Amino acid sequence: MKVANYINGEFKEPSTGAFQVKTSPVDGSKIAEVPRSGREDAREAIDSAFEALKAWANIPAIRRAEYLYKMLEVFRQMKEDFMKILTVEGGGTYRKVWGEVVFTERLIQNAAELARHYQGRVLQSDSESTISVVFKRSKGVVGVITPWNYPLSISMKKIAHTLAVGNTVVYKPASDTPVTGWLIAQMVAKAGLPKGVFNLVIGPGPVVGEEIVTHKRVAHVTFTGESSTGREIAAKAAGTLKTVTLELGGSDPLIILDDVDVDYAARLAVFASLFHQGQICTSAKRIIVHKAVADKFIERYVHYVKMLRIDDPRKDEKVDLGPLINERQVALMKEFVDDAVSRGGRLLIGGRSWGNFFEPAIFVDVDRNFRIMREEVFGPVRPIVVVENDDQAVEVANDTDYGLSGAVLTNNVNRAFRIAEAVESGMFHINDVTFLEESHVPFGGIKASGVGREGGEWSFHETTYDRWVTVTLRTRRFPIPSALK
Amino acid sequence: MKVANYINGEFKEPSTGAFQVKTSPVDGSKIAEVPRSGREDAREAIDSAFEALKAWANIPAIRRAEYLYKMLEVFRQMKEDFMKILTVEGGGTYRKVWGEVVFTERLIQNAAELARHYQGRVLQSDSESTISVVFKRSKGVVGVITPWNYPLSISMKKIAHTLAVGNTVVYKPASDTPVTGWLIAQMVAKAGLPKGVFNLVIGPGPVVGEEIVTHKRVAHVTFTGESSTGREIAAKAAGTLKTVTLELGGSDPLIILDDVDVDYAARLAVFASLFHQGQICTSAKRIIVHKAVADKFIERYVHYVKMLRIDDPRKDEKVDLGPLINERQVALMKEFVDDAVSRGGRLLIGGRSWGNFFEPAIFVDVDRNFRIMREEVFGPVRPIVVVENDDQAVEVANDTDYGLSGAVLTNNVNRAFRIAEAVESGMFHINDVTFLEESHVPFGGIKASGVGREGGEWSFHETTYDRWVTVTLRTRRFPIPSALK
Amino acid sequence: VANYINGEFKEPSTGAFQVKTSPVDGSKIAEVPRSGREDAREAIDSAFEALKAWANIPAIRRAEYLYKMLEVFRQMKEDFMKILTVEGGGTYRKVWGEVVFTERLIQNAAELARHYQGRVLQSDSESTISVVFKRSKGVVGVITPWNYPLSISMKKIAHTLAVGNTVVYKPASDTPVTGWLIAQMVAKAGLPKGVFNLVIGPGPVVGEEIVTHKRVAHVTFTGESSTGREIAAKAAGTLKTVTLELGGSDPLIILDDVDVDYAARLAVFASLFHQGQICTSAKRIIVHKAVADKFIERYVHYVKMLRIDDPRKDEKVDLGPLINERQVALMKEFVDDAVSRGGRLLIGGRSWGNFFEPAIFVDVDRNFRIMREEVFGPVRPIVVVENDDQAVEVANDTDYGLSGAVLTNNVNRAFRIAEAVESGMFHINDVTFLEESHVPFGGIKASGVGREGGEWSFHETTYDRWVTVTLRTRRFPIPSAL
Amino acid sequence: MKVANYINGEFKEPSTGAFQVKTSPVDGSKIAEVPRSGREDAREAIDSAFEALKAWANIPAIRRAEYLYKMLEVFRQMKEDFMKILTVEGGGTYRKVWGEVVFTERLIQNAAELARHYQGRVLQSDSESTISVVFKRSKGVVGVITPWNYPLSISMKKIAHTLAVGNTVVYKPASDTPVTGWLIAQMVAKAGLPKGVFNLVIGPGPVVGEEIVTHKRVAHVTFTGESSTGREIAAKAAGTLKTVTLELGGSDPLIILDDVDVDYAARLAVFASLFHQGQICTSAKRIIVHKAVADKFIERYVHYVKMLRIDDPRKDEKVDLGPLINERQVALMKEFVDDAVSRGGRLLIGGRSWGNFFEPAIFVDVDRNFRIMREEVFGPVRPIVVVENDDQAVEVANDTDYGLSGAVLTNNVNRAFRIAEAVESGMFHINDVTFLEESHVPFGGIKASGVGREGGEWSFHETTYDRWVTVTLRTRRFPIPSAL
Ligand SMILES: NC(=O)c1ccc[n+]([C@@H]2O[C@H](COP(=O)([O-])OP(=O)(O)OC[C@H]3O[C@@H](n4cnc5c(N)ncnc54)[C@H](OP(=O)(O)O)[C@@H]3O)[C@@H](O)[C@H]2O)c1
Ligand SMILES: NC(=O)c1ccc[n+]([C@@H]2O[C@H](COP(=O)([O-])OP(=O)(O)OC[C@H]3O[C@@H](n4cnc5c(N)ncnc54)[C@H](OP(=O)(O)O)[C@@H]3O)[C@@H](O)[C@H]2O)c1
Repeated sequence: MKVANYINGEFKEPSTGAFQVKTSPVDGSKIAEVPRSGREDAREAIDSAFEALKAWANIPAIRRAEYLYKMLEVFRQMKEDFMKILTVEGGGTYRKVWGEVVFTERLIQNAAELARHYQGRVLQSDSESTISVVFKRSKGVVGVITPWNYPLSISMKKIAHTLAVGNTVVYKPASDTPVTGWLIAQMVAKAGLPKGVFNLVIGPGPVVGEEIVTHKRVAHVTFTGESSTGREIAAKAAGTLKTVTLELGGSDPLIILDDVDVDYAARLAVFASLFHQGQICTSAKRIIVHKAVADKFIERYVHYVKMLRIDDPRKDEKVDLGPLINERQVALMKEFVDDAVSRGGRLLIGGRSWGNFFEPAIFVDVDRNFRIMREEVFGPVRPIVVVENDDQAVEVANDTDYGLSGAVLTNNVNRAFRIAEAVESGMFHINDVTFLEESHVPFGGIKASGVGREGGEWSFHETTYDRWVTVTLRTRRFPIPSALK
Repeated sequence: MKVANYINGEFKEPSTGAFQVKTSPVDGSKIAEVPRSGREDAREAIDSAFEALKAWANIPAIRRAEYLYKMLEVFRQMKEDFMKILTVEGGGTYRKVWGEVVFTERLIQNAAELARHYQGRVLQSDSESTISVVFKRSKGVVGVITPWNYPLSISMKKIAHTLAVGNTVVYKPASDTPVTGWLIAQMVAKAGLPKGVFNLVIGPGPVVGEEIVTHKRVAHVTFTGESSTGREIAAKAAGTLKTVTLELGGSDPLIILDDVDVDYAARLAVFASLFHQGQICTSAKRIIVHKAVADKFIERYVHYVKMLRIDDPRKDEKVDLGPLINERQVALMKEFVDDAVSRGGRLLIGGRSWGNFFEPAIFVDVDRNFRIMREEVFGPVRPIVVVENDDQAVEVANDTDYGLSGAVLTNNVNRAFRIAEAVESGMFHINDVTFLEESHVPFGGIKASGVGREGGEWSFHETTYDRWVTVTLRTRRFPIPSALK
Repeated sequence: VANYINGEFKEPSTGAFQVKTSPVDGSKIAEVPRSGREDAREAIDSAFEALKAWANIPAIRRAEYLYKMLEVFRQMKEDFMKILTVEGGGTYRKVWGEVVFTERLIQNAAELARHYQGRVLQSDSESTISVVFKRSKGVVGVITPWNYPLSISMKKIAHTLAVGNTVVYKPASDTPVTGWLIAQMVAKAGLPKGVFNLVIGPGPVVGEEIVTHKRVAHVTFTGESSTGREIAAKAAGTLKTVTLELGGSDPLIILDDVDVDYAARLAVFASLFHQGQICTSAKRIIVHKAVADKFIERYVHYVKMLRIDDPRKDEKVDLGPLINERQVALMKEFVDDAVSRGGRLLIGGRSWGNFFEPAIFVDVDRNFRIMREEVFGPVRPIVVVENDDQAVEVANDTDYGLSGAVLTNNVNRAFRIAEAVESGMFHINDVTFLEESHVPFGGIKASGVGREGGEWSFHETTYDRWVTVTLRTRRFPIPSAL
Repeated sequence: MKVANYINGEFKEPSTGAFQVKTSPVDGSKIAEVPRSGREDAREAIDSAFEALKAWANIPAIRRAEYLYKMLEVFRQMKEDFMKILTVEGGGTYRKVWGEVVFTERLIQNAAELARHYQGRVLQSDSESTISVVFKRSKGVVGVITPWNYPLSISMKKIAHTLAVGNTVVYKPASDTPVTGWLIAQMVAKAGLPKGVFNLVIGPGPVVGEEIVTHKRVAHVTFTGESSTGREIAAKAAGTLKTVTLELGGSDPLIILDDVDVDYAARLAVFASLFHQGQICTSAKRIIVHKAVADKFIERYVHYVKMLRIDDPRKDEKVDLGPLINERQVALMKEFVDDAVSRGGRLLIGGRSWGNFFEPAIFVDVDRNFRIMREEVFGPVRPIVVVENDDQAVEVANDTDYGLSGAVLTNNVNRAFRIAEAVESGMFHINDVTFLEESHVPFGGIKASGVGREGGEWSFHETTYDRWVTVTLRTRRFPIPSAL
């Protein structure tokens, strides 16, 4: 299957001539031949975006909204194609790629809905005869760099909202999910957006991504990926004084208190910690349980983990877990497991690997020095930690460099609110999963989980700037030269 | 006179023992002996602010207001001391420092007024039985790094607004204006803020400023200075994934169309372009004139420059201009004049310098390769360009790396608005000077002039983060394990 | 044509019918209900019962129904146009614009439903959480006029539904088939029973029941100011709130530094579109002495180009008839009054059937009826003034205060004049009846209270609810013996 | 001691020449001669206000803020004066009036704080080359009409906030608390406001108030009072199409679930339901408790009600309750106890009354047909209703014509929110008193409890209107005449 870049309105081959084969994580089957673009495909894309910017930003918002609704109609027609690819290229189960596609629809609609309603401000002026307002203005051409785990929805949240509010987009997907990127481009072009407004360039982050980050005609970069990558991207962005949105790692706590429906808490816990093989930035990566319910909770959780069906996600719709994205991740997960075992940890079930599939590894009796407590474990290896009181629940919760999401299960209004207040995270949920997400809410972290927020108006904040503009209606006397009446 | 750091409730001498001497830009006379602090002194300041943070952030906003209102009382009583020191250390005329002092009063008050009123949002949930809201949380320890040209007001806008909304502060004033910084510390202390909440550290930027910028326990740095400096700071800040506010340089365009009162235009142009010796970020640094009034305008502009009185800013109230801040700035103005003469620009007046003083130098017949058209000219050298039409005015206006402020002079509504939305600046003013500033408007630039906004709630946006928080009120079925209903 | 109650088209309990005839030629169009208080009471009761389920589904689900409704409207475009002309007397271009705008209104309501936000506050109390929600008011009365019965009905209806209220709708008696077509659309869109209700009856009966009923929480009204005062007074009884979009007598002010031809072309469209039957019509034209002669000359030149004919005949017809013969008689009274007081009729004034030519007057004074009253028809005065101050004085010399506009290229004159004119809406270098789907539409003085369009429609039909949570116990000041 | 009107910067006697004597609710001793004004007086004030409007509305907000900040200065100096009038004129205890006075300080500061920050909007335009903004404009002269139970704080929340955003004011206090209003005017005048910006007129509501409500040059009326009076005012206001704010009665429910600390619940309940003798719109007027703790709660509640100390509020700072505002109120309360006894209610305590003092009468075993369940009991009579579950609790809670505030005590987050969402009120409070109030939050009710919101920006919403303004920058073509 032949996949190209999308630049300035047309599908074209990389300037470098170089291609690469994308393989399925399921069985290593060849899916598509895809570009390995170089710095100049990037430059061509960026310049294409820059030229298209003036018209795009200056048409009325309602017109951009129409194009997005057009985008939404095409997408609805392309739903199966997207699912099919998210499953086979990305390793997602039916149910996983169903939710991603449903949410993506809601993401695109949301960007459209909001385009006409992003308001500036009329201000009171401290001077007489002065009108003092604030406009919203497009930043310009915006780079969009994304990960492989939820590559469709994460990309569209960035891309659609960026487009809505008058920016042009240069977009480079994760190299592990380039076909999904190509389907996006397909969708954009069947919607008929003007040449240059949206651009796809497939290639390596350190090369294509970096050129995007360091280019002078790029006003802003929005990025989702690892926290180390984020730090380098911020560093490089400083060169041209462009702004950034960094949606980085997470190691989110799921705290269970003792006044819960223990069974329910275990069902929820299993879902939050292990959906998409724990391949989720807002995954319940670290589980924190109250002593009084720990034993029953651990029995039930393991009971339910054991029931998880692992299989070729192409077989049927009821498969619970697919494989990890690549062989490298399986290796990292067996490291995480080994370190725990070696450190005197107790393995309750799983931890085997066959192919790119990894059987969920659940640990108890850990301390703060385990790799699975100090690093983001982006896969199906989870520590359970037992604590004696709420104050201890919060210390374990916050004992991380990360600060993305988090959650607490309880029926006590005070305990819920106190624990919410004390956990150091960008997002928090009382009595739900850690990876709750709506289209228009402010998604983002603190500490090492990143900087800024995305979703609806918050996405608009990121890709626009405030502009103070005034009009003075009465002439005034000026203080210099003091020799004037 | 002897000046000290203010750290953790207490005035103290540098860990390093080292003391520098601060002399007057007016005559070289010794003003005061000031610290030359080290990286050690910065860390002590930072940790103090960290330990004071929790208690300071968690009281109700109305307490924080009461302390700010308290600062306002104290500041009102010191006014003349701030005035004295701005003139004798910064070189500002009476009128200049009077204005800085009045605005600083409004700044302290604006931040106090708004503390209780910085709101979050209650959201419509896409999910049944879900409460979905967004809180405002303070960032934490905020580093405040300021320049020498308007050291009182630029500092206070940052310190007051940052404090109000629940952050703590480590402040490093410009090395050329350390006494102003110390006088601020006096104020804060006289107002009895809790120890550690506010901290002063007088020292070299590349060692004291850098420690602030790279420290772990600092969440945000708000910077005002050169753009080169900004790029540095933004890059080191990336190390700890902290956020920044960069208020960098400007080369703001003053466009004068042909339907104006030409004499008024001149009077405004002079004040805008040359006030405080043109050492103002939002100075009218590049004056752009319609050909139909160019001869008259230039005649008039030069006429009023001639009238500018340059003297000791301590002599009397009616002194138009004082010295530049040091020898280095004079040298720099000399290069600027050299280059422009070297390139065939017609020098109409000024150029004379003695000690730190400098008579304003006006040029015509320039082109876009002149250093005074490509760089920020942070002093009293000013180019005037004649253009033939509105397009041309705009093309020239946007021909710069900077995008801070800007202004157009006309009585025609279409011409004013079409020029306004065509010039690329963070701010813009119609029929007023380029450096309008009210205490609660979004102040800031685009392109190379920086990132973010400061003033009122915009200051608040910079030093807070949004936190999405939810409560789910009905239990749900989860997709895995699919076997289970 | 029938009512729509609790998900059913049904006959009026009174069994009475009345014939709708066409303003264009007097020919019968449809037999429509002539409902009474009982029919209003049933409708009200349906909406009240449907209320709790409809208010409490997520916004995204109400948005879905509206998008569904939007798709149905698109299918019915040519049906809505044909009625707006045959029933309402609108030209092709007039009804097309009404329909396009209605499309955008329906969409706007859907787009905004999910985005109507409350606030989170700083508490002056420690350990206290303090927030504000948005809640539906409940059952909402929607009472409308005949001049733009589609777009006016839908701005109210669509926006009111989106944000969780139920609706009892009552259209003007001169345009009920349009009201009925609306009921059609909602039914084909599949909204839950009771959520939307149509009752076609007389104002002082059906409308008054709606206004005075206990279970109605809010009434949104568009019509004459006298009715607005009736309605507001009767509404007081049950402490329900109202939105009153009332009459206009909008000034169009023309300064001396304008392109006079352009100014004239604009003037004709603003003052005369839909036979002047626009609340935001340029109803009083105000010109600066320095250009008054050429302006009047050009204005007249373009008015005599206007084509008044059967709006059914083709698409380039400029003007149709007035809605009925009372309106023609009243227009005669305005013209007759103006002539009697010594005013100069520049052009026009012929009538026939319900048709009525533009009548243009100059040399008038403030005592002319066409300067004191709303002239909801094609009779228009031009007033010459010597300077800006006088234009403003003349512009403000009215009980009304809906919209208004000034034509000029001088930024100061434009803005100072804007500050000074007393209206809810104002437009610089554009027509007086400027209208977008999401802007705060409404007036001051005698033109009403409140605002419709977008979030403002939501403001009208929601209330703010302050809710708190205290997380620490405290001591209390009584009994002091503790 | 003699009191005057305040019109156009001048303290003047009424046009009628007629005066009246304000006695104390506490012992009946004479307090002041106060005016009985007439329509001519209201008319003069309305005109003064009108004349004063243009200057006041046009100056920049910061200037209005400075005048307010100086009002704050004055009020701070007059604190003890306001306190002692709030007691001798209105019968508040030391603690009640202290709180009203602290809160009033806050309200005035809050008004000043916000004056410069009330923003309009910049809209996206569906047309090309169009600028589209929304301005905030002040309505004009504003009538302010207020009750007697919290005459300082309620008056001042309206007055200051209305003033802050550029309106002018014609203020008429309750005839039972006219001296408080006079002091307000004393304070305005000492702050040096432009003449006619603030006006005080003391007289009967049906004459002075009705004039304010019906006058063509009055733009808006913000009213606090009985719901019935609200209905009258709203009707009369329709004549000139002026807008109103109606802060009417309440009958708030306090719901106590069975998972609480019962003793604390009782302690809270006594404060919420009986503070200022129950003379609070947001008083906990109908108490609703779960069966599993009802016995224990009722005993405890009665225990602390019995401990209450009723006395001359002037004696000292520890008096829990003073008297009702007048003999009429005692009479009404007696009816309420009378009706409850005849309908089969069980009187657990209280009922003794001498002069204007009244001991809190507490009832159980009541039903929905009792007057004290169907009406606002603006005094110290309170029913306690036992329910079997959270459904019944909501059912009883919403069985009113009212819907001002309301509250629930419970440690269960699910029950707490479900209940709050279900109760029909303009304001709700989880685990605090029904009458929580801050300076800047939207205060107001639904149903019979009124229309609109007061407090900070919400006060500003009520006394301003939005103004859509556009600038079009490209000429365009028009559809008539089509021949072109
Ligand atoms: N906060 C959130 O919302 C969120 C959501 C999902 C996932 N995540 C995070 O995403 C991470 C896993 O994704 P990942 O393996 O794809 O992370 P990654 O290795 O950092 O890659 C992210 C993207 O950055 C590109 N990239 C790499 N180096 C670059 C450079 N020097 N300059 C510019 N771009 C560069 C990559 O392109 P290449 O393919 O060429 O490497 C990729 O498209 C996890 O840490 C997870 O927490 C965060
Ligand atoms: N956007 C605005 O609002 C605004 C307003 C006024 C001025 N400005 C700009 O400010 C500039 C003039 O002031 P300036 O010459 O003082 O600017 P600067 O040379 O860049 O230095 C300003 C501050 O940054 C500190 N600094 C220098 N190097 C640093 C480092 N590596 N790390 C941390 N801090 C460091 C300086 O310390 P030392 O003093 O010890 O070197 C000083 O406190 C001009 O560019 C002017 O346009 C901007």
